[PDB]
Amino acid sequence: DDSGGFSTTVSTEQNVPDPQVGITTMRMDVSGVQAPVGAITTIEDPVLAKKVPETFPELKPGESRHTSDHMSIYKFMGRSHFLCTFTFNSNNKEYTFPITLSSTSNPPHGLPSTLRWFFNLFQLYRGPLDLTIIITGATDVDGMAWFTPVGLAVDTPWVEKESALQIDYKTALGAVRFNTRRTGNIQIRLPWYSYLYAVSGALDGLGDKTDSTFGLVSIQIANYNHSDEYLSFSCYLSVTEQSEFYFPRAPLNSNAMLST
Amino acid sequence: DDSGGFSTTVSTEQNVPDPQVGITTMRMDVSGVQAPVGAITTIEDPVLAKKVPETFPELKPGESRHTSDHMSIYKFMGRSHFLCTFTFNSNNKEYTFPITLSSTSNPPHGLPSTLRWFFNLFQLYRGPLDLTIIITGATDVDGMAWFTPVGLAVDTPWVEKESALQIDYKTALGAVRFNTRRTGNIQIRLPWYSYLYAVSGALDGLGDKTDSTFGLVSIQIANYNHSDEYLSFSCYLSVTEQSEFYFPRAPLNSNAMLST
Amino acid sequence: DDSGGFSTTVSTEQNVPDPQVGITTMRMDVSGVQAPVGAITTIEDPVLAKKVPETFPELKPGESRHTSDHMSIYKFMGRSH
Amino acid sequence: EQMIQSVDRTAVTGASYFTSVDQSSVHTAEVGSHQIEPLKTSVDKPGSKKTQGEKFFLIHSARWLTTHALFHEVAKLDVVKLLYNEQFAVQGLLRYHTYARFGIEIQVQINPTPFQQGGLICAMVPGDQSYGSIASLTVYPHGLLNCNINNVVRIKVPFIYTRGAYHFKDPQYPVWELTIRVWSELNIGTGTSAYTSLNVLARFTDLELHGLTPLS
Amino acid sequence: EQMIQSVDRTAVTGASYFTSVDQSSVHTAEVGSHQIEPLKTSVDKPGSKKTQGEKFFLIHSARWLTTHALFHEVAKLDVVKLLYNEQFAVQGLLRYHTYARFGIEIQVQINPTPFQQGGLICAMVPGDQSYGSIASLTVYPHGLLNCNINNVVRIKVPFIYTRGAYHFKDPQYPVWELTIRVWSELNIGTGTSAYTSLNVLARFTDLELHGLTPLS
Amino acid sequence: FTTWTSIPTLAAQFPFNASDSVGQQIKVIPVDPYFFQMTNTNPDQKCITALASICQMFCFWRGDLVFDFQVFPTKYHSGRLLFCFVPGNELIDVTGITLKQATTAPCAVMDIAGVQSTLRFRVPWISDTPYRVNRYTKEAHQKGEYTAIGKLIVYCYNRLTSPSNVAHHVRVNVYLSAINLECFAPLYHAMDVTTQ
Repeated sequence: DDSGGFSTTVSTEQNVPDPQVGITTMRMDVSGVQAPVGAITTIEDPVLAKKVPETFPELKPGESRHTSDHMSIYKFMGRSHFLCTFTFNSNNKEYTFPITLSSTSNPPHGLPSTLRWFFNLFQLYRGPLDLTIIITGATDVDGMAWFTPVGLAVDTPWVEKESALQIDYKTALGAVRFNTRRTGNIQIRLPWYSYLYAVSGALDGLGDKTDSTFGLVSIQIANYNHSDEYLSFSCYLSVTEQSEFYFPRAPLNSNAMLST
Repeated sequence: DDSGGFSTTVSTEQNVPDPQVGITTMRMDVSGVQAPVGAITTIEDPVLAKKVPETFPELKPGESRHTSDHMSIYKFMGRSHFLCTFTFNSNNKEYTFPITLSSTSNPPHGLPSTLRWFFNLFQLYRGPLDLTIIITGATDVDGMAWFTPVGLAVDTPWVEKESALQIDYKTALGAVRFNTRRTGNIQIRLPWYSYLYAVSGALDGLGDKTDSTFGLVSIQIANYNHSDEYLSFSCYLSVTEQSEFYFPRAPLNSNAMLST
Repeated sequence: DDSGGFSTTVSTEQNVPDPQVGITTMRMDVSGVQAPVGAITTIEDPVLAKKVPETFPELKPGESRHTSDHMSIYKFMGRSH
Repeated sequence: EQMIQSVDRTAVTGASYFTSVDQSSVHTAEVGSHQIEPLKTSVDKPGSKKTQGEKFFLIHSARWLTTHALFHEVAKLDVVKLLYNEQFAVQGLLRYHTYARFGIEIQVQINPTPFQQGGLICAMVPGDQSYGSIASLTVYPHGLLNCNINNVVRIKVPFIYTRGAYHFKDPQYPVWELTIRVWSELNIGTGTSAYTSLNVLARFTDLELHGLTPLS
Repeated sequence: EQMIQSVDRTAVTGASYFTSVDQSSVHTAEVGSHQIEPLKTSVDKPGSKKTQGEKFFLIHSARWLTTHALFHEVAKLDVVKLLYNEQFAVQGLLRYHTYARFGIEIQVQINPTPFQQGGLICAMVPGDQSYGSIASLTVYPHGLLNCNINNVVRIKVPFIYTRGAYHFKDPQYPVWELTIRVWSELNIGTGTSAYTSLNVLARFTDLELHGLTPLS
Repeated sequence: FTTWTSIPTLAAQFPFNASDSVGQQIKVIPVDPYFFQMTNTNPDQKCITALASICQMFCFWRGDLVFDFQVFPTKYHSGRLLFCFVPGNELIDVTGITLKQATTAPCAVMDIAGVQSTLRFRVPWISDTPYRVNRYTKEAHQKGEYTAIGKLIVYCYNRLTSPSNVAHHVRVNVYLSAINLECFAPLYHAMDVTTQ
C-alpha cells in the first residue's frame, strides 16, 4: 500500500458496480440437493455479505419474451421527458432559461417529474444531452435559438423580458435560424461547454448554484404578433450515448418526487 | 547570396510561423536535474532569443480532455459571425451592401464586432467566404440575390433606393431565385472574383477603398407589401477552407473593438 | 547533487589536507627554459589559485641530512610538555 | 599556445521551484562529504512524506447514549476540515502547498458493554445529506455496528469532487461528510451503564502537492 | 466439510511512527483507485523534501560603507539560527522534527560600482571567533571579494560540531558563524556613490530528520 | 493562433528606483493572459498585447505563461531582485506578505549587473480547477470562478547602488509570452484596461 496503513484482516472490493444485466436468460437446479450456504450469513462483515442468496431449492425461470432490453439507462432515459414550457406576451420578448440539476430548485423553476428523480440518482455528470423543442400556436412568427455556456454575460434566468444582448454576441456563439411555419420543431444536441470537470446534481450552499449548471438554451422571437392566438413553446430532454455516470446515490424520498 | 550584401555574422530564420499546435498532449521531466539554460538569455540578439523557455523543474501537464480542437482558424472562425442587417420601406427597394475589410469604416457601415478584429490580424487575404442570410418578417414577398465583382457598374453602396440596373445585367452575372415562404434562409458561397492578387484589410489613403474590397452581395425584392409587418434581413459571414493567411499583424487596440 | 543547487561553473576541492611531506628530498630543472605559469595568477578564484608557485628558473635543493623526521605531529608533540 | 581560463558569467543553479540565473558567477567550492552515522542514535526511519501525512488522526469524540431515538444523526462533521487544524502534523505539509488531491481512509472504533443492545450506521456521503434516504444508505460504502459481534470497521473511498485539486482558503462545498445515525435504539435495564464511547480515526491516502504559496 | 471463516481479531496497521494494535478488528474495505491527471493543471514537480528544504534563503541584508576602517567585522550572525524563523518553508519541516544533521551551503552576492576600490573577506568559522587570527583567516575555506574582477563566490563546508545531531530548543554553542570583515577600505572621490549592498544566500545540504516531537 | 501568443509583447512597465527600502513592494501583477495596461495619447489608442486579443475571444483558458523582465541599466548599476510567485486568486490582501515568508513560495533570484538582460520567468499552472473561466464578461464577483492562477511580486531584494553621472532608476519592461496554451468555448468580449 502506498500510504502505510496496515491491518490484521483484508478489506475486499465492496459494492461492485453493475452486478447483473437485467435480462432473464441463461448465461438443472440453481439450488437443490446442494445445501444453501447463503441462507444464513453475517451482514456486518461485507466479506461474508458477498455470499450468493438462496433459501429454497430452485431452478431457472427461463428466457424472457421481449426482444428489446429495458434495464439500461441508454435505452430507458432515451425516451425523452419534460423540462419546462413558456409563453409569449409582446414583441421580441427573448426568453432565457437555464438547466439546473439541483433538487433545491423546485419546479417549474427547476427540475420537473422524471428529471428531478433522475438527476439525483448519481453524483457527478459529464457529457451532452438531447434537446427536442416543439413550437405550437400562432403563425408567421420569426425565431432564433442559440447556446451560451456558463461564466459569461447572459440575460436574467427564467424571466421573460427584452434582451439586453445584441446580434453580434448571440450569433458569434453558435445559433440556428428557422420559421414557425416550415417545420415547427427542432431536435438539437446540447454539447458539453464547461471549464470544470463534471457537474453534480445534489448540492447545498453556494456551490449548488455554481458547481451544477452546465448549459443554457435561450430563444428570441420576431414578427409578433398576428390575430389573437397563443404561442407556447415546449422543451424536452433525453440522455445521449456520449455521457457517463458516477457513484450510485440513494434515490429521492417521496416528498421530492413532484411534477408540474 | 544573390544580392552581394556580406556580413561578419549569420542571420537566422526569425519569427517562425506556427511554432506549436495548441493541443496539450504528448508528442519524465521537462526540466529538472538538468539546469535551465533558458532561464537567463539575451533578447536583443534574435539568435539567442530562440532558446527554450524554462525557469522551474517541471514535468508534463498531460493530455487534454476535449476531443475537438479549438486552436486553428479553420475551426474557430468556422462558427459564423455578424456582418450587417437592413430593413425595407417600399416596393422593389433593391438593397446593395459591399464587404469592406478596412478598419477605417466604422460599423454599421463597415466591419462589426468579431470580423473587425479578425480582418485586421493578418495582412493579405486571398480566397472565398461563407454567406448565410436569414429572412424574417412579412409573408408573400418575392426576392432575388446575386453577385457582382469590383470594377463594374453597380448601385450606391449601403443606400436603399430604387435600382437603376435591369434584369439583363443582374441575371447574366449569376443569381438565385427563391420565395420568403418556402425556406426563408440561404447558405451560399462567396467566390473569389478579383483581378488583383490579394486584398488587404488595414490600409489608408486612396488605396484603402480600392485594394481591400473583393465582393458585393445585393438583394432586390418584389410583391411588397402586405398588412403592416416588418421585413428584416440578416447577413452573416464565416471563413471557408479554401483561403489562406499571410504575415501575422499586431491586433487591434481596445478603442477599435466595437460592436453594432 | 543530492540537494539541487545548480551553478554555471564548477567548484573544485579547496584547501586540500596535507599537501606535502616536509622532508626535502627527491620524489634537472624545476623551472627553467619552460616559462613560469604560476608567476602571475588570480587569487580570488580558488581554481586558478591551485597553480604551482614559481618565479625563477630553479633546480632541486637536494636530499636532507638528518635521518629522523620533524614535520609530523606524531613525532613533534611526542616530546612531552 | 597557452590559455588561462576565466570564471563563467552565466550560471543556472538553485532548488526545485526557487530558480535564479546570475550574471556575475563564481565557482561553488565543495569540501568534505555528507557523513553517515554507523552507531545509529535513531533506529527508525527519518521524517518523510510517506510516514507523516498518512497516519490515523482522531478528529472527533462523541458519546452515543441510550436516550437517542431512532434514525438520530449522532455525528455530523467534515472529514477534510477537521484534518485542517493546528494540532496535527498534516498542518506542516499543507500550510505551504495550496492544492490538494487525496483519498479518504476511515476507521471508527466504539466500545459497548455486552449488557446493552443496538446498532449504528457509518456511511460516507459526498457533498451533503440534502435529499438522500435514511433507509437507503446501504448503497453508499458503509460499515454497520453491532453489540453482538464486532466493534472495528474500515471504509476506503476515493476522491469524489467536482474538480481535481482542492482549495483550502475558500471551498465551494465539503468533499466528504461522514455520517453516523442511530440504526437501532440503545436499551438498558437496571444497573447496566447508560453510556458508550465513539471515536473516528481518519487519514489521507495518495496525496499530491502543487503550487506553493508564500502566505499562510 | 464446510467452514465459515470469521473476522480476525488482531491487526497491525497504521503509519510509519504512529503504531496501533487492536483487539477488535474488521476488514478494511477499499474501492476505486488513486487517479492521475493527464491534462496536468500543474506542470512542475509536487512538494517534496528534495525541493523544499534545500533552496537558497536570504538571511541577512547589510550595507558595506566607505567609513569603515580596516579589519572591521561587517557581519556577525548565526547561519543555523537565522534559518530557524517563521518566514521560511524550512520551518515547516523542522517544527515537528527535533534532531538535525546538515551541511552548510553559502553564496554571497555584493554589488559595487566600478568607480570604487576595496575588498572583503568571507570565512566560515566553527563555534566562535574566540582567539583566531584576523590575518590567518585564509586557512579557513573562504572566498574573497574584489572591485576589479568578480562579485559572486560560493563556499561548501561540512557539519563541524562536537556531536552528530542538533537540538533546536537549547543549543550548546552555534555550529557555524559566517564572518565578513573589511579586507581593504572602500575609498571614493567626488560624485562616486558612498554605498554598496551585501546579501547572504544560505541553504542546508544533506538533511536528516529523527525523533518526532508533539510540542512546537 | 500560436504565431501571435508566444511572441513576447509588452504588457506593463515599472522602474527600479534607488530611494526605496529593502523588501518594499514595487508592483503586484495578476498573472493571466488578460493583462495589459499601456496606452498612448497621440494617437488616441490603448495598447493591447498580442496574447490578450487571442484569449479575450474564449470562455475558458488553460496553459503556462512566460514573463520576460528586460532591464535597461548602465554597466555600473547593481543590486538584485526577487521574482516570487504567490498563487491563489486575484482578490486577497497580498500586500501584507513578509519578504522571508515569500521564500517558501517558488521564486527566482537575479543579478542586475551583467551582459544578459532578459530572464525568461515561466508560470506554472497552480490551480484548483482544471478549466479557468473568463470572468470579465460578468460584472459581479463570485467565489469559485477566477481568472488569475497566481500573483507576481517584484520585491526590493536589495537597493540600487550607482555612480553620480547616471540617473537613480533602472526601468524594467514586462513582455508577455506563453507556452502549452489551450483555449475553447468562444465568445466576444472587448477587454478593459487593468489599472491594478
